[PDB]
Amino acid sequence: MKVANYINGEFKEPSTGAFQVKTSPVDGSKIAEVPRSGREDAREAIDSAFEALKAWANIPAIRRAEYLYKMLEVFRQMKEDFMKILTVEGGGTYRKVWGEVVFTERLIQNAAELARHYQGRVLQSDSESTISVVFKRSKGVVGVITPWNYPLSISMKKIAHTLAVGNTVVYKPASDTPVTGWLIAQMVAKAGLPKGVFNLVIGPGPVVGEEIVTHKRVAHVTFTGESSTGREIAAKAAGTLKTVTLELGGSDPLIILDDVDVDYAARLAVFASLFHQGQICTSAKRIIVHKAVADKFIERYVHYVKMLRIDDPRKDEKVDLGPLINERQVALMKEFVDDAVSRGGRLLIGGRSWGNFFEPAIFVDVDRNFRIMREEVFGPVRPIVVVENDDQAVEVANDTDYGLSGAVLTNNVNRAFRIAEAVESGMFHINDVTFLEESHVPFGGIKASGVGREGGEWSFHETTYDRWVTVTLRTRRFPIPSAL
Amino acid sequence: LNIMKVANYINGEFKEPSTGAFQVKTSPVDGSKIAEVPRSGREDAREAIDSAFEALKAWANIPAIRRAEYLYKMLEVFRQMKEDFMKILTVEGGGTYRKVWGEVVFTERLIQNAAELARHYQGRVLQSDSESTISVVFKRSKGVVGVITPWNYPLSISMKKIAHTLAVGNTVVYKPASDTPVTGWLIAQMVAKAGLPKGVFNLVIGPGPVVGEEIVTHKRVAHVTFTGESSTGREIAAKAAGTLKTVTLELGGSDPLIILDDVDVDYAARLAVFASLFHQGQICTSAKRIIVHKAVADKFIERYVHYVKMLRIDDPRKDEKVDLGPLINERQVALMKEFVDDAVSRGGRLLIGGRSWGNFFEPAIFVDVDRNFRIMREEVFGPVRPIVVVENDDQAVEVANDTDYGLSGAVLTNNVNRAFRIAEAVESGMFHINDVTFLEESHVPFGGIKASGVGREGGEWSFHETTYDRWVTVTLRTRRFPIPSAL
Amino acid sequence: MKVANYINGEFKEPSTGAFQVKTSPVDGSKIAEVPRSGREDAREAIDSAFEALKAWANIPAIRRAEYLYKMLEVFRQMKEDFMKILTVEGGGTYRKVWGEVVFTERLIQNAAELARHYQGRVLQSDSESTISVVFKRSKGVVGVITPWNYPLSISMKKIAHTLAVGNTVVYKPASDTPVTGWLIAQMVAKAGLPKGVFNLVIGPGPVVGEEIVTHKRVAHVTFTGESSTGREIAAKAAGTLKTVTLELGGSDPLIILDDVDVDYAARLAVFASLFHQGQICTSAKRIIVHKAVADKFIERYVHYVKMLRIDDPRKDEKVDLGPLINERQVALMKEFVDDAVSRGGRLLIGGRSWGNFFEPAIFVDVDRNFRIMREEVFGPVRPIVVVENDDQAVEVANDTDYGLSGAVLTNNVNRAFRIAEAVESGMFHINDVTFLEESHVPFGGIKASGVGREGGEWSFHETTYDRWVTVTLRTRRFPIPSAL
Amino acid sequence: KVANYINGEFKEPSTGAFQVKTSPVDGSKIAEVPRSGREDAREAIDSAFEALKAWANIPAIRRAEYLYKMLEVFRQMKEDFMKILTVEGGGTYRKVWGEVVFTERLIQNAAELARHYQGRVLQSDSESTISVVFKRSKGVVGVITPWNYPLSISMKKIAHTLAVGNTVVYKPASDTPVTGWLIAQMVAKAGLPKGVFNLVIGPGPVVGEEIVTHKRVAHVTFTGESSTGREIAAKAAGTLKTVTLELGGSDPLIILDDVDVDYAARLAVFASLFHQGQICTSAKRIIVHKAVADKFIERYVHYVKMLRIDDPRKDEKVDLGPLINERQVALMKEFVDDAVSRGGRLLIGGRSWGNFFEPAIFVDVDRNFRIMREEVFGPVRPIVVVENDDQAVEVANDTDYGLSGAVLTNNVNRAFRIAEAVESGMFHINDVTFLEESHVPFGGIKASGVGREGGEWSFHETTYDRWVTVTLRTRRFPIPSAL
Repeated sequence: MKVANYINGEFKEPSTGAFQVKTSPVDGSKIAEVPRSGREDAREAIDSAFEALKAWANIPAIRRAEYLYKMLEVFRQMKEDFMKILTVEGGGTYRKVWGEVVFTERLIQNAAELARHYQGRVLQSDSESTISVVFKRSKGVVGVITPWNYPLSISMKKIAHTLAVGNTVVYKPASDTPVTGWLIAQMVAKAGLPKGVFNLVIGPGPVVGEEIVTHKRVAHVTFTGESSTGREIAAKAAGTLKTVTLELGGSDPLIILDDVDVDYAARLAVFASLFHQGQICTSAKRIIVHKAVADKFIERYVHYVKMLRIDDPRKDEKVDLGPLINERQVALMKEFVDDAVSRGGRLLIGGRSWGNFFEPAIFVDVDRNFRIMREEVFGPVRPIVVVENDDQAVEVANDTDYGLSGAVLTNNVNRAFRIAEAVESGMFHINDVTFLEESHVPFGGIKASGVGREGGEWSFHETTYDRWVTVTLRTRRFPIPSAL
Repeated sequence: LNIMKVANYINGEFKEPSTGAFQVKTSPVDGSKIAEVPRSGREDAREAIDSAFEALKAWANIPAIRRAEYLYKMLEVFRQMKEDFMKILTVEGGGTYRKVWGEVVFTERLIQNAAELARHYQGRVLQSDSESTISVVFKRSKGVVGVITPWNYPLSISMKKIAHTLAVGNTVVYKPASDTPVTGWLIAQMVAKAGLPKGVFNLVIGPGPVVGEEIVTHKRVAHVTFTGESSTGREIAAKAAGTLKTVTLELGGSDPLIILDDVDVDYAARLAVFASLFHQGQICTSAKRIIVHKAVADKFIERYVHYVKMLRIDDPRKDEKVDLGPLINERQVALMKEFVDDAVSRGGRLLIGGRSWGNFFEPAIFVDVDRNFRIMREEVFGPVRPIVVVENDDQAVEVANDTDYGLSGAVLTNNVNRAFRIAEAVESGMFHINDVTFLEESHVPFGGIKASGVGREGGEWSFHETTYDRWVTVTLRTRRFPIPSAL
Repeated sequence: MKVANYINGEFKEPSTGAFQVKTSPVDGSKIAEVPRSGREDAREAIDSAFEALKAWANIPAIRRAEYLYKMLEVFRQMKEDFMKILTVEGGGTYRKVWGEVVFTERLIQNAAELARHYQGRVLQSDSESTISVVFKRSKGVVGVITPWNYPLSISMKKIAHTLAVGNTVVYKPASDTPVTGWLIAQMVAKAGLPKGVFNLVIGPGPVVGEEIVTHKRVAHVTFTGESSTGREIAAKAAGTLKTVTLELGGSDPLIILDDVDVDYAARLAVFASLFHQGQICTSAKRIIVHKAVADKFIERYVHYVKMLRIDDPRKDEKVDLGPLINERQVALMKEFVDDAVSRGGRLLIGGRSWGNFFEPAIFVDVDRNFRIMREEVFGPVRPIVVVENDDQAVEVANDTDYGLSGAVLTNNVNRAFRIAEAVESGMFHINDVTFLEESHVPFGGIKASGVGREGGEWSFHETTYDRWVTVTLRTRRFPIPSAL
Repeated sequence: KVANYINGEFKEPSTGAFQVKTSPVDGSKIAEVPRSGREDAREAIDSAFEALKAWANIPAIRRAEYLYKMLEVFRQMKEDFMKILTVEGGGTYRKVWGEVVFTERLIQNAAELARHYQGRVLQSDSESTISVVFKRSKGVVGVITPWNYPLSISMKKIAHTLAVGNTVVYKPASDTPVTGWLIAQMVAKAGLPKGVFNLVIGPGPVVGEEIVTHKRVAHVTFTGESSTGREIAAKAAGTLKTVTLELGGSDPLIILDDVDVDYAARLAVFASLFHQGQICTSAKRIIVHKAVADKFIERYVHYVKMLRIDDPRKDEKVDLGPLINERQVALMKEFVDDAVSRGGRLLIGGRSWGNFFEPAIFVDVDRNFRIMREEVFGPVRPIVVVENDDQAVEVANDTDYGLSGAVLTNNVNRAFRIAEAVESGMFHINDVTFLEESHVPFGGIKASGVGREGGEWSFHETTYDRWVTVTLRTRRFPIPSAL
C-alpha cells in the first residue's frame, strides 16, 4: 500500500521520491510505504494554503459549514476504514478505536454546527456619535501538528474547527500514524473542499514540522505532543510572532476518598489509569487514596487489573489492551519499573513484556522522588499513593510540573468542591474518569501541560482574532495646532 | 521629589536596589537633572517575583468585590496625584500639557474601568452530551504577571496593564521604561497609598536586558504583558517559551490614514495633522503613512502643510498651548535625521521642516516617495511623515497593506461602500472610519496583527489575556466501564 | 384530502367530528376537508404535551438535535408537497413558495445546530466560599399560533427552535392555511418524535386558540398575527401568568435619498413593497422619497409595477403575483383605495380586482390622515410620499403606531447611519429590502409591532428561563437570635 | 414635609389631597404624604417621556457618572434611610442595616455595568452583508414596589433601569411612602436631568393603574402579590407594554438526615423568620427528614423561643419588630386559627399584641392547611416531616409558587438531584432561601412571576435588541420576472 501527500487538491509523491516502510506495532508486519517529505514539500503546502486563504475566509460561514457537513457524510462512510487503521497502525483495541471514531464523528458535526454562530460584540462607546463594534477574523494559514495515541480524534478536533472559521490548514501527522493522516486527506478530498484549503504533508517533525513552525506565511500552530517539543515549538514560533495552541503532557491525579463505594472506585480507576495502555494525555497517572480504604482499594484495583486481557487487538472485539506504539515505549516503561524497584517500590502485579506488548505494572510504597511520580508515564506503569487526609491528597495531587486534568471520587459535597478548587489543573471532574472529554468544552491544561483550549468555540478563540472597528459620525476640533 | 528619594517598591516597602547602584534621570527638554533612580539587577527582580508569588493565593482567593474596592481606592488616590503625574509626564517624558492632560484623563478612566469590571467576569454553564452530568467553566487568574512598558505613554499604557491584571486576581511585577522611571515610581506611590496587600504589586527600576529578562525567564512568572518594539517582542516571546508562560505583545505600528476624493479636504488635513504628529509622532497608532486620492491630493497637501506650518514647538513647561515637545532622547533625533536623509537621498521631496536642536525635532513631511524609502518600510516613531498619492481605492489598499505592521488604520470618506470595502481589506487589528488612527477607549480590544503583536488589551480583553478557562464536571450516576471486558 | 389533527402521536378527527371545506383562493375550487376542532381537542393536545414534557426536557440536547436533523431530512423529501400546497392553498407564486421552502430548510437546520450550545453563566460571588451559577431551563408546554401569509416558514421558525431547547408544542395553524399545518404534522410524525412532544390542532382561533392561551398547563404562547389579536392574547395570557412572544403587524418605511441609483432604487422598492401581493409583515408599505429624485423615482417605480404579471400562480414559474387570500382582503383593499381617492390621493395605477386577484394600486399626493398611512395595509395598495430632507424622511417614517422593520437607500454613510439610528423600529436595513430575514438573527418589532425576538438563540431566550443556583461551602453565624 | 418629585421639582399633588403615614410600632404620626390622582401620574409620565431622548442618547459613561453621584449621596444619607426603614417599615436595626448596605451595592452595581451592556456582531448567511445587533432602552419605565424591603427593592429596579437609558416613573407602596421620598431626595441631590426620575406617591389602583395603562409607558417592573401581578399584566396588554413581575413565594427549606442538626435549626430560624417572615424568599415551608425530625424540631423551637420581640427603635439587638399593619396581624391570626382547627399541633407562639406577632410554629399539618396552600407573608411556619427524598421533593413542589428553595445536606448526589427536581426560579444548597446578590438573576416561575432582575438581567428586562444590517452589493430581484 502506497500513501502520498495531499497538496493543493492533488495526491502526490514528495518532491524527492523518498519513502519509508511503516510496520504494525502488533506483529511487525508491513503496513504501507509513506512519504519521507522535506522542507520544499512543506513550503509548497503552506504556499497552497496561503493562496487558497482569501477565497476560503471570505465566503459566508454557511458555505464553510456545508463543506463540513459534507465531510461528516464522507466520514460516516469511512468509519470502518478508520477503525481498521487505528487498530493495525496504532495498536488500539476495538473498543478504543470505536470510541475514537464515534467522538470524531461528533467533532466534525460540532465544528459544522458552530461555524455560523461565532459572534463578535457591539460596544457602548464612551464617545458621542461613535459606532463601536468588534469583528472576528480568521488568523490565516494554520499549522496542525499531532501525536500518535489518538491520531484521528485529536487531528480532527483541530482540523474541523480550524477550517470552520475560515482558516486554511497544513497538517503533519505523527510519524507512527501517517496512514490515519492519509485517510483524513482522503475524506477531505472526497468532500470536495477547494484546492489548498486543506493540505497533508507526511514527514519528520524536526524537518517538516519545523518548516511549518518557522514559515512566515503561517499564522498559528496548533500542536499536541510532549511538553519538551511544545517548548521548542513555542520558541521557534516567536521569530514570526505566530500564536500557538499547545496541548502537552499530563500526570493527572485521581483522588479517592474514604466515603466511596470502594469496588466502584477500583473499576473506575482501572479504566481511567489503563485505557489504551495508559497512553492518554488525561490518563489517571497518579492514584491517590485515603488510608481508611486504601487496603480494600488496592486489593480490588489489583484484582481488576489482573482481569485485563492483553492480546492482538485485531483478534476480536473484547480485547482490553493492545501493544504500545513501539519498542522505544517498551524500553521507557522498563526504565520506569527499574527506577521504582530501585527506590524500594513494591511491584504488586505486572511488568511482563514481549515485543511491543506490556502488562500493566502497579506500584505501592512509592515516594515523590520516583520517576513515575515526577514524570509523565505515557504507558501502563502506575503508582498508588496512600494519604492520611484531604490536605495531603491535595498536596500530593499538586506536586507535579503538570496540570492537565484530575478527578476526585467522594459523596461529600464539601470535600468534592474543596478538592476541585484546590487542585491545580486546566480541567477537573468530580465522580468520573480523568479523561472525560466532549466536543464543545474547553480542553487544555496549565503549568507544563500547555496553553490554550480546544473544543467548539474555544477552538474558534484560538484561531481567530478580534477586530475593533469604529464609525465616527460627527466632525470635531483637534488639539493641534492650538493656534486654530 | 524635593523631599523624597526614588526607589524600588517590593513587598510593601520602598527599597534601594540590593547593589545600591543608581543613575541620573535627566529631562529631554533641557538636559537638567530630574532625579537619581535605581539601577536594579536580577536579584531585585527575583525578590519582587517571590513577593508577588507569595501574595498570589490570598489575593486571588478573595471575592472580586474586594479587589474592586482596592482599585476604587487607587482611583481616589490617582485623582489626588493628577498634577504630579502631569508634571512628571511633561518634564521626564517631554509631553505637552495637552498630551499629558489627555494621558492622565485616560488613566483615570482605565483604573475606573478595571474596578467596574472585576465583579462581572463570567464563566459558562454548558449542555452536556452525557446524561446526569453538570458541566461548567470557571475563570481562574494566571498568577504572577510581569508588566513591561515603554516611554511614550508610560502612564496610560502601564496602568491599562496593571489595573486590569490586578482586577481579576493576578499579582504584578512591573518594570517601567528606563527613560521614564519616575512615572513608574509615582505609580508605586499611588498603589502604596491605596493600601494594597504587600507583594500584590511590585516595582523594579532597571535595565530591560537584565531586570526585564529576569521577569521573562523566571519560572514563578505565569504571563508577561509587554509593550515596545517588535524586535524586543520577538526576543521576549522566545525567552518566554522556556517556561511556557503566555505573552501579550503590543508592538510597533505603521498605520495607514487613507483619504478619499469625496472628503471635506480641509477637515481631512486638520484630522491628518493631529493623527500623524501628536506627541511628535511618538505613538504606536500614529498615522505614519498618509495615503491620498489623486483627485484631492494637491489641495490636501497644501492644506496639510498649511496647518503643519502653524505647529508650535517649544519647551512643554512654558504654557498649555505648546503643540510639540522634544523627542525622548538623542538616539531618536539621530534616527529621524537618518529617515530624513534617506528620503532626500532617494529623491523624495521634502515639503516642509527638517531642523533639529538638542532633543527637539521638527515635523518633516515628504511626497514623491516609493516603497523602498525607509519611512515606508520601517516604523517611524517620530515626526517624519510620507504622503503617498494613489489613483484609486485598490491602490490605496495595496499601499496601506504594503507593510510588515498591522496595528490600526483609518479611512476618511462619506461613501458607505468605499468606507466598508477599504475597512474590510486593510490588514490591521483595529480600524476607524472618519476618525484618527489612534482612537482608543478603556474597554475595547486594543492590539494588532502581523508584526504589531498578539493579544488584546482593554476591559474584558485584558481579563482574557491574564486568566484561563477551567472546565469542571460533576457526574451524578455510576456507569459500567469497557475494561475489563470480562466483567 | 385526508386532513386531521395530530395529537399524542396519532392522526385523528376532532372529538365532535365537525369538518369544514377549504377552497382555493385562486379559483374557489375544493382543496380539502379539514377539522373544525373545539376546546376538548385543544385540551387533549395540551395534556399530551404536558405529559410528554419531562422526558423531552431531560434528555441531552444532542438527542433533541438528532430528532431535528431527522426532521430536516424528512422536510427535504417533502419539499415539492410543501411548495404545491403553499401555492394552491395560500395563493403563493412559484418563486415565493420556493423562497419560503428554502428558508424553512435553513430554519430547521438552524434549530438543530444550536440545541447543544445554549449556555448559562458562571458568576463571581460577592460572598466567600460560594459557587454561583445560572442554568437554562425550558419553559414547558409552548403554544404556537400562526398566520396565513408565510404559513410554513413562520410556523417552522417557532416550532423547530421551541422544540430544540426542550419545550413541547401545541400548534394551531391559520384557518386559511390548515393543510400546510397538517403537512408539518406529517413531517414531524415521519421524523419519529416521541408522542406528545408536538401536537397539531386545526380549529378557529377564538375557540382552539383561546383555549391554548388560557390553559393552566401551557407555559408560553408564541404568536404571529394582527396587532389587535395580539393585544387580546396578551390579556387572556395574563390569567395564568404565561409569557408571550408577539410578532404583530408592520407598516415599514422604505426611505430613498437623492444620491441613489434611481432605477435600482425603483426595482428594489417594487420587490419590497409588492412581493406576495404586499402580504408581508415587513413589506415596504410606506415609500418615502427625497424631492430631488421623486419624479424620476415615481416614473420608474410605476413603470416596473406595470410590468408585474398577475396570473394563476399554478400556471408557470414566472408569475409575479397571485391572488389575495380571500374576499375580505379584496374588500379591505377597496376600502383603502376608496379612502385615498376620497382624500385627494392621485391614483397612478392599478386598483382593478376580479375574484381574489388585485392589481397593485399606487398613490401619490397623500398626507398623514390617509388610512394607508395610519394602518397596516396587508395587501397591494402603496403610498409614495415626497419629503424635502432627511429630518422630514425620519418624521414621516416614525409617524406610525408600528415599528417592525425599515430601510434606507443611499450611498452616504453619515446620512444612512443617522437615519438608521433615528427610525423607531426593531429592525433596519441599509441599502436592502425591508423584509430581509435570516434564520438566526433577532426578528421582531417595537411599539404596536409586538414584543420579543425570534430566530436562533433569540427564540431560545423566549422559551427558556434563567435559574440561579448556589452552593455554599462554609457555615456561618446568623443575626437572629442576637443573644445566641 | 413630603411631596411628589416630578420633572426636577418637589411638588404637592394637583388636588392637594394628603394622608398621614403612621408607624406600625406605636401608631405615631410620621409625615403627611401625597394622595395623588391620575393627573399627577400623567404629569410624571409626560415629564419622563420628554426627558427620555436626551437621557438615552448620552454616552453610557455619563449615565454611570450620574449613578456614581447617586452613590456618593446615598452614602451620606445611610442613617436617614435606616431610621425611616425602621420607624415607617417596622424593621430591626439589623434588617435595615442589611437593606442599606445591600442598596449601596445595588447602586454601585448599576453604575459599574452601564458602560458594558453589549450587543452582538453576527455572521451573515448572505454575501457582502454586515449584520449586527444593538441594545436600545425601552423608554419610560414604570416602577411599582412593595412595603417589606422598600429601599433595596426600589433601588434595584431604579438604579439599573436608569443605567441603561430608560427614564423612570416610580410609585412606592402606600405603607412606605417616606422611603420613596428619601429616594427622590437622593436623586435630586445627585442632580439627574429633570424628568429622568419621577416620584408619585399615591394609591395603587389609581396612580399605579394610570402608569400601567398609559400609552407612553413602555415597561412596568413590579414587585408585589401574585393577584396584583395578574391584574397588572392584563391591563398592560392594551398598549403592548412589557412587564417584569416578582410575585409571592412559598419557598421550601429541605433538611436531610445527614446534616449538622443544630446548625440546620439556626439556619432555619434565620431563613424562616427574619423580618418577621415578611420576605418573598422567606423559608415559608420547612421540610425535614424523619431521621432527624425530632431533634430538629426541638432545636428549632428552642431558638425560636430565644427571639427577642420589641420596639425596633429600642436598640441594635432586637430580633423582631412588628408587622406592617393591623390587617397583617389579623391575617396571621386566621392562618393560626385555621391550622388549630384543622388539627395542627402548635408548638410555640401564636400570641399578638398591637402590630407585634409572636412566631407560631406548627407540626402535624397537611396539604389542606392554609399555611401550606398560601403565601404566609408573616411569622407563621409549618414543619412537615418526610420519610425520603422523593417525599421531600413532592412536598416542596406541592405549591402554586416557585420563587426560591434550599436543601441542607452534605451529600453531593442528594443535593443536586433535589436541586434539579425542585420547581423554583432560584435554589440554594446549604444556605438560606433568601440569598440575593446585586448582579444575579432574581425571580421565579409558576405563580411567583416572570422575568429576572439584578445587574445585566435587569438590563435585559428594560432594553430591546435591534437587528441592523448594511448590504454592500446590488442584486437582481425576482419580480417583475420578465426583467
